[PDB]
Parts: sequence; C-alpha cells; structure tokens
Amino acid sequence: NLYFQSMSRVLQAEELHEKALDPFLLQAEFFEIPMNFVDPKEYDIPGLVRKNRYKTILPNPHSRVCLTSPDPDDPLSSYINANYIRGYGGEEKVYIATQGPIVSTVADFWRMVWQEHTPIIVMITNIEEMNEKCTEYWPEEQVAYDGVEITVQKVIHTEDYRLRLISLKSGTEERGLKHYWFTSWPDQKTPDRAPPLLHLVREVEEAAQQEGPHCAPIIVHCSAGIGRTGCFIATSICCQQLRQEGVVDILKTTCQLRQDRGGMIQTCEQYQFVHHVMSLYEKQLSH
Ligand SMILES: O=P(O)(O)[C@H](O)c1ccc(-c2cccc([C@H](O)c3ccc(Cl)c(Cl)c3)c2)cc1
Repeated sequence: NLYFQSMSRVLQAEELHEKALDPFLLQAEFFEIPMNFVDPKEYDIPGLVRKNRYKTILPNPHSRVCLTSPDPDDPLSSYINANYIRGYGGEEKVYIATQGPIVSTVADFWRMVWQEHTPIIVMITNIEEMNEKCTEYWPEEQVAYDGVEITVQKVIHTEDYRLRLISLKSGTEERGLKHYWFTSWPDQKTPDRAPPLLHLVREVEEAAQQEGPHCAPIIVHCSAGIGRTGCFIATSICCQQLRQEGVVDILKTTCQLRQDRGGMIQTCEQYQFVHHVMSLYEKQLSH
C-alpha cells in the first residue's frame, strides 16, 4: 500500500491445487499486477551503465542496497544493482535480490557480502548459462577482493545444487558463507519440474534458521535478479505462510516483492510455476 495498492487472493488447499492448473485465470491475475519498474532516468550517474547487466532492470531507490565503503557519498562507488527484500510477515531485509555479477561488478558483489554479513547466497543459473547470465565470481581455491580473503573450503555436489562452504577473512575477523548454486532451473515449468526448487527452498530456510537470531540478509541472484529470484523468494515466503496460517497468498506475496524490487516474478510461466511448487508442498505437508 506504499508504492501501489496491494492485491490478495488467500488460497486454501483445494483452490491452490486447481489454481495451479488454470493458466487462463493465472494470466488474468498475473498481468493485473504492476511491474513497478524504475524509470532508467532515475539513475543518471556517470559510469552507471557498466554496473548493469540490463539498462531497464534497475533497483527501486527506496530499498536499494548502498555500498557504504569506501565512499558512501560517491553515487558510483556506492552503487550495486540490488534491493533489500522483506520476508514473511513483512520482516525487513530477510533477503537481498541482485543481478548475477558481471566482470565489472565481481568486487562490488563481495563488498556487499561483507557489508551485509550475508551467511547464504542462492544462485539460480544453469551450467550452460555461465556465459552471459553470471560470471564465475568465486575462486577455484582462494582470491582477495578489497582486503577480504575469500576461500572455497569445500564443494558439495548434490543432484540439483552445488554447495560451496566459503571462508571470508579480513584482519582478525573470519566468517562462514554457504553458496547454493542451483542447476535445475527448467525452461518448461511443468508440475514435474517443481520438486528440485522446493528441495532448494526447504534446505535454504533450514540453513537460515541455523544462523540463529536476527539472520543477516540472504543474497539471491539470477541473470537480472527478478525472475527466478522472485520465484525463489515468493516460494520461501509462502512455505512459511502455509506452515503458520494453513493458507497461501501468492498474489499478495508477489505484490509485496514488487514493492521492494520492480519485476519480481517476471513471467506468467514463472507465476504458474510458483503455484505448482506451493501446490506440491501443500500435498507433502498434508501427510
Ligand atoms: O529464465 P526463465 O524465464 O525461467 C527461461 O524460461 C529459461 C529457463 C531455463 C533456461 C535454460 C537455460 C539453459 C539450459 C536449460 C536446460 O534446457 C535445462 C536445465 C535444467 C532443467 Cl531442470 C531443464 Cl528442464 C532444462 C534451460 C533458459 C531460459
């Protein structure tokens, strides 16, 4: 209700199951939601172009992650294409949604990880997309970016994701980081492709809980940081809503996401996929 009027459709199990399989209603509902995209002219900062994968997919100013070191007063140094994202119940800064780093933003991305104390990164890029959708921003073993030693301590190979256990060191303080590289993102978002995404969501929220009180923001990224990123975060919020309230409101969750970052859940097929994932989870909980 701050940047646009929020919409809601509270779904119980039966309606959730049926809604997932009604593409005609899904498209009518989806295309009524404002994208809440930022006018590109909002960001006329010299050199900004080089920091963006897509010139029209920009962070909404009110929720933008600003890089406060080494110059908070420099519009370029402080810029990253990223937004703080509210979680379930409107909890502030549960996630940060960001574009997949490009060659020129690899160091900015690690500046953001350190500033935010981020304990978990969720990367939604398939292996054959590693060309123009994400740069390999992590090292094979070790790399230093702006006084911070990043060490890949272990690679855990699973069916649907690669988990990297990363160490971050600067001076005397050392931090842990979990990097979830999901490699099972489907082109055809049929119900049979929903289980790996659901598994990833469950694993990440459990790892988030294990960080203990006041978990620092969880970074989530895909190419533009809105489509797949939007799905992941909406699914994560709705799983907590279903467990707490016994209902799901994908519509209201999508509206809340869009208020934080324009275009979250970019396509109708992504919107339906979220319904397939939530319908699947509801059946699993029911046992
Ligand atoms: O960004 P999106 O809007 O979602 C857009 O639809 C979209 C979704 C996926 C892809 C994509 C990219 C590379 C390789 C593949 C593989 O063909 C593949 C991999 C894993 C699985 Cl599990 C499957 Cl089924 C199929 C798919 C491209 C574009």
